[PDB]
Amino acid sequence: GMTHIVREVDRPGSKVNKKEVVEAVTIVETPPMVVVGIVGYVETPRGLRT
Amino acid sequence: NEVVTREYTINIHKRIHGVGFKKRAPRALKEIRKFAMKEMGTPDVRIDTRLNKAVWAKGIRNVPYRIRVRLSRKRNEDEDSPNKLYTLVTYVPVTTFKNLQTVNVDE
Amino acid sequence: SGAKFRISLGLPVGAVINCADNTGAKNLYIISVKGIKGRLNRLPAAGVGDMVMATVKKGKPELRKKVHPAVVIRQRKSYRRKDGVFLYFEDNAGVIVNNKGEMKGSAITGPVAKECADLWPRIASNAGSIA
Amino acid sequence: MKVELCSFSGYKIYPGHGRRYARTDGKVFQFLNAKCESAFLSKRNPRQINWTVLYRRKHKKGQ
Amino acid sequence: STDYDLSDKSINPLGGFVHYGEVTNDFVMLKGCVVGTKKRVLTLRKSLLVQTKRRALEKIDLKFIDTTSKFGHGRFQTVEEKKAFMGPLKKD
RNA sequence: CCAUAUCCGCAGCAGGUCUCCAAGGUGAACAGCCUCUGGCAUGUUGGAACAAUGUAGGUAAGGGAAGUCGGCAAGCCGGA
RNA sequence: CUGGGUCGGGGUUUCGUACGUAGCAGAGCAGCUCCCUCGCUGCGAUCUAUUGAAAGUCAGCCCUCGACACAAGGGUUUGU
Ligand SMILES: [Mg+2]
Ligand SMILES: [Mg+2]
Ligand SMILES: [Mg+2]
Ligand SMILES: [Mg+2]
Ligand SMILES: [Mg+2]
Ligand SMILES: [Mg+2]
Ligand SMILES: [Mg+2]
Ligand SMILES: [Mg+2]
Ligand SMILES: [Mg+2]
Repeated sequence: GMTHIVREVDRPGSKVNKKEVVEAVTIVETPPMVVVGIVGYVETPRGLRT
Repeated sequence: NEVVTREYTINIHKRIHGVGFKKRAPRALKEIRKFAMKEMGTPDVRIDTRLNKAVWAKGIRNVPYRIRVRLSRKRNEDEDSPNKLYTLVTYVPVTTFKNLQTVNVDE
Repeated sequence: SGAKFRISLGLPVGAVINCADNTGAKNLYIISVKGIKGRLNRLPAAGVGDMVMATVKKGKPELRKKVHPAVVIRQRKSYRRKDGVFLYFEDNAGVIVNNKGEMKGSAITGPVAKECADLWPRIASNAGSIA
Repeated sequence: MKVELCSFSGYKIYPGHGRRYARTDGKVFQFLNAKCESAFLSKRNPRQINWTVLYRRKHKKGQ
Repeated sequence: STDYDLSDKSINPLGGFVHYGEVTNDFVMLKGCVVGTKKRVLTLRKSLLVQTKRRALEKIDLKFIDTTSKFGHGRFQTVEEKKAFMGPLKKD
């Protein structure tokens, strides 16, 4: 999903410095992954090869 | 167990949704016919005329939002078709749909 | 030494805003803006802070039938500040100036927007209210 | 951040929402949604509209 | 919960996220927008370039996050404030 | 029979073809909108889903003819 | 993973305070007569109390583990 956020700003030389701003975001759910397997490649004059 | 009856309530507003003003109630009756066919595994269905009147009681645009019925299996007393069972649908009048469940009637 | 922070433009060419100062003008028919290169079949819009070139339609004979510069002070089209607030001012209004940015009258009616007072200081002095 | 109160109703605002309006007499009003604006602009007194804070305090609704 | 608001609130809005569900897991928070519908699978890759612009190098510390319901015009952050404001309803 | 099926139009053709009778309500009114007496089954077929371009209808922030050979079309006013 | 469906219950949310009953609220009114004209048949828009109430809420919103049955069955092809 999506929502919005307030934060403070320390960009120097600007007209919005030392001030608050409002901006949108996206939220991304991320459980931990699991490893199962391996694969190794090799380099050849036609490209790569599994 | 194979001759049995029970009571239901149905939400029509979610089954007819997105349909135009000249097809709403007629599709209700099709949905009801689908409902039973999946509920009791029978491809033969009758409908009582009291129910039809209830649905067409406010025209064709405005169709009520919920309704209660009774289903019954039966076993072709005076019929010999390739089907051996048929279902039957009848109407129940009610003041309020609050808190109601799918009971099982016994007779 | 700052910026301007792009806003939403509301006043295309062909509009008649009202004038605020005390010179005799009542209207200001816009004819062009400053600082537009353009694209095919697009109209040169204008917003607050933007400097434009204008004519008068109701006022004194001495000013009519001539071109002047102007600066915009209020618009009715909602625009965003970086604090997350959208704003509008009930009306569309301007004032007459010279090239360098020095204003021609002496007073201003109504409130001035913050977004032009920053750029043009001389306007900011003569204003009673602000924002 | 600052929270502010609506001007037609008296509900609260958080800083991502709303619109603000500045009538050319030299005054500003906060509003929260299109519902409340149209009421304000159409010149309706909030003390009849029964979903607002002022009504609830005038008729002593609650307590 | 930022270091400032100090309310016992979660990321989840009221009424949950629309068309998705309820997040009970670790997440990340991006600036701006992305491709794709909800419930869709994304891939997150490290940058292949060098980053020297101040607009990349800077750092951030949040102050406030909005948990209004998106299934309408949300006006409350949490149920608790919703109740303390309104009062006791016919749920008595 | 006397006409969106018995007449002429190649045809059960959205065309054309002389007359009589003529209720309740609103309203100035044989205007237009709903109904009773009497008549019909939607006008040479039906079911499923709601892509593009169409035909007939509508609405649009701010500005208001800057469009175009040309305010063409649409919209405003509208009764007492 | 015993699972998913139908109904139900809660969360959120839209519009704005339901029918009925009570009222010594109520511009006035003539009938009644215990002339009482605050006693009543009552005539009566509208107002107040029950009432931030009622109604709707996935059909492409959230959560349940509450009630009901249901889910082992079918058809056609594939060889180093
Ligand atoms: Mg061109
Ligand atoms: Mg939303
Ligand atoms: Mg008609
Ligand atoms: Mg037909
Ligand atoms: Mg025909
Ligand atoms: Mg417009
Ligand atoms: Mg021209
Ligand atoms: Mg041209
Ligand atoms: Mg014309």
